This record gives sequence, structure tokens and C-alpha cells, in this order.
Amino acid sequence: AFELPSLPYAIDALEPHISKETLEFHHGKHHNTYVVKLNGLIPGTKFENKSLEEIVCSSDGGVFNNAAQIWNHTFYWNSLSPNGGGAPTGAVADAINAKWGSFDAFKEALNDKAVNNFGSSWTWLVKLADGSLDIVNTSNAATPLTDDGVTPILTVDLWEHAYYIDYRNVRPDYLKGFWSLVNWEFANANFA
Amino acid sequence: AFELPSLPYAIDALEPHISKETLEFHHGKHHNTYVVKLNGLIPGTKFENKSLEEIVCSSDGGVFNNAAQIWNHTFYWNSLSPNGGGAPTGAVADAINAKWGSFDAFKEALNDKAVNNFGSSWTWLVKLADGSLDIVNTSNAATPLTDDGVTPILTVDLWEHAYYIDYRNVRPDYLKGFWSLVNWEFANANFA
Ligand SMILES: OC[C@H]1O[C@H](O[C@H]2O[C@H](CO)[C@@H](O)[C@H](O)[C@H]2O)[C@H](O)[C@@H](O)[C@@H]1O
Ligand SMILES: OC[C@H]1O[C@H](O[C@H]2O[C@H](CO)[C@@H](O)[C@H](O)[C@H]2O)[C@H](O)[C@@H](O)[C@@H]1O
Ligand SMILES: [Fe+3]
Ligand SMILES: [Fe+3]
Repeated sequence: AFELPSLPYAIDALEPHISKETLEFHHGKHHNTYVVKLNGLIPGTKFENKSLEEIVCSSDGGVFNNAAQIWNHTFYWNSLSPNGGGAPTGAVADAINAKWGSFDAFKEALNDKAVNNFGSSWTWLVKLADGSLDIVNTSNAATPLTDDGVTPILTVDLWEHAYYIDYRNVRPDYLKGFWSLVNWEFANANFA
Repeated sequence: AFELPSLPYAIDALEPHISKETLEFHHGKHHNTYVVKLNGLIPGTKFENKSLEEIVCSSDGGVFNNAAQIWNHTFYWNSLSPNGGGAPTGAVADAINAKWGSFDAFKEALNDKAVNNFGSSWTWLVKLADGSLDIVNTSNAATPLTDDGVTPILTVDLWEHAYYIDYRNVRPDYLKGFWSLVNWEFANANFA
């Protein structure tokens, strides 16, 4: 059966951007629930002995919602670090300048995509077939993991549980937090 | 320009089922924002002189998400009451018995529709063209108001901001509060 991965850092490590309480609900409860629900839908079925990724790339309805959500959250914990934040570095820093002209223009373009991402959703930094970086929004459990030629680089969870405890309704406050946490090492790893 | 309607009861009137703070943010901020946004989008478009309902029934993209959310939230506040809850009465009570056999079968049916309504969404009690009752789910800003010959009777908001402050991730606890606040008079007024 699938397991809930351990968080890549201590539960208070993202303070004060993301609270210890948010992490216990978000990772300990929400992410956990997608794991048990998936574990509850696959016994006996054809997805029974497939990896998480084979499942999200070949499933539907409830099996897809849960498997994609487990995958999205794991990627999300990885896009954050108590050692991240600030200016981008390496390959991704230059790729960002190539597409948007400057990091600041990129921040503004992602923030705009994120605040207007209606309902439960995800905003992704992705690498396209032509080697270039782009920003795409998915809704509910959808993920670019399933689009040919699109490689997920970083993600920001915009479902309301991702920030309500800490920022209530103001997404820009949450996004300011994200930027202080962005894991550029994870980004560069996915990009290369 | 559209206006945020007043809450139909005091900000603490739904306690201990839905808190003063949820009402302050849910009505005071979330609902308001849909109003400001919609007002921001109408000038220079055909929706220039239309009624809220005319817009939601003939709109698309952003004009629709904002207008429908205003309509939906107005409908939701009316669907609760410091004096609701408990058993259904009058015509609605009997139609529920006609369709589901018992109030309890109906309640279990709606809870199941609601807890499984994935992402931001609404679970609705509607009166169909053939006169009978049914339960339908909509996602994000969708609403039965646009379904021809389908009459909205009661709704429960399942976007996370509707309950996260008071119940975090557990929708069933939120649903317990909803059944303690159901406004059967509004349901009967809408059904009649
Ligand atoms: O896993 C159960 C089902 O989840 C989804 O359907 C629910 O959520 C939808 C909105 O996201 C509602 O419209 C629907 O009424 C709910 O049943 C999924 O779409 C289904 O395929 C799953 O079986
Ligand atoms: O009002 C702004 C737009 O809202 C919707 O589009 C946003 O939300 C979608 C998810 O619900 C995203 O996929 C999309 O990227 C966002 O722009 C609406 O569909 C648009 O028509 C509105 O213009
Ligand atoms: Fe999440
Ligand atoms: Fe709401």
C-alpha cells in the first residue's frame, strides 16, 4: 500500500511563513487522507500493483483524484524549504530571465496566475518541450504530470486549506510566505 | 452597482454551529469580494443593465464566477437560521418523504453527496420540473439557477472557507452544524 512520505523538514521549520499548525493539518491530515482513500480504492483492481505515477497517468474519477492529490502534495512539500526563499540560482534563475526578462516580472506573473486561480487549484512552474519555462494553473487534482512534454518544476497549493489557518482569505499574504520558502534546489533538480 | 446584502441574522446568531468569526470572513469578506469584482467587470459589456440573475444566466468566465458566487452566497445565508434545524415541516417535509421515503434517508443521501463533493463546490436541495425533489452537486461557482425548469430550494457551501475556521478538515462536523441551522421556512417558501 502507499505511504505518507515524511515531511522533508521539522514541523516548525517553515515558521513563520507556514505554521506548525498548518503543517500538522495539511500534511498530517489532508495528505494522509488521500493516502488512505487511495489504499482503499485499489485492492483487487488493476491499479493494485502500479506505482503512484502509473496510477495518476492511467486513472479516472476517484482513483485519479486521490492518487494525483498524493503526488501533488508530495511535490508541494518539496517545493518549500527552511533554507529556500529569495533569489533563484543556477539553471532555473537563467531560464526564468529567458522567458520573463527578470525574476521580478516572473514573480508578478505567477502571483497573478495564482490569485486568479478560481476554486481549489494548483499553480505550477513547468518546463515545456522546447526547453522553456512556463506558468500553468490546474484545478482540483489535475496535474501537469499527465501532459506530454510538460515537466513539473515547482508548485503552489491554492486549495484553501493550504493557507486559511495562517492567512484566512488573503492569498497574496500566503504568496509572500511561499516566496520566502521556494526551494530553488528542488527546482533546479527538476529542471535538469 | 450591486451591493452586499445584510446578513439576515446577528453575526453571532449561528453559534455554536457556525462562528462569529466564520461569518465575519465568509460574509464580510468572501461574499463582498464577489460583489466588488463583479461591479469591476460589468461596465462596457452587455451585462451593463441586467439583474444579477440575468447575468448569471447569460454569462461566462469571470463575469459568471463572480455573479453566480454572489447569488449562491445570498441563497446560502437564507438557507440557515438561528431558528431553523431539526425536522422539516409542511410541503418540503412531505415531498422529502415522497422522494426518499423518510427524512433520515434524505439526510443520509445529502450528507453522502456533500462529503464526497470534491474541491470547492455546493450541494443543493432542488425541486425538479416534474415537481419532485432531488439532490445535485455543483463545482466552484456553478448553480442550478441556470438549469431550466429546476428550482433551487436550499444549498450548503462546501468551499473550505465555509468551515475551516470552525471544523478544519472535518466536513461531517460542519454538516452536523448545517442540520442544526437548516432554514425549513426558506425551503418551503422556495418550494411553494
Ligand atoms: O471519488 C468520488 C467521486 O469524486 C468526484 O465526484 C464528486 O465530486 C464532484 C465534484 O468534484 C461532484 O460533482 C460529484 O457529484 C461528486 O460525486 C469524481 O468526479 C467522481 O468520478 C468520483 O467517483
Ligand atoms: O475571472 C478570472 C478567470 O477565472 C477563471 O479562470 C481562472 O481560474 C481557472 C480555474 O478555475 C484557471 O484554470 C485559470 O487559469 C484562471 O485564469 C475563468 O475560467 C476565466 O474565464 C476568468 O477570466
Ligand atoms: Fe493541499
Ligand atoms: Fe462561500
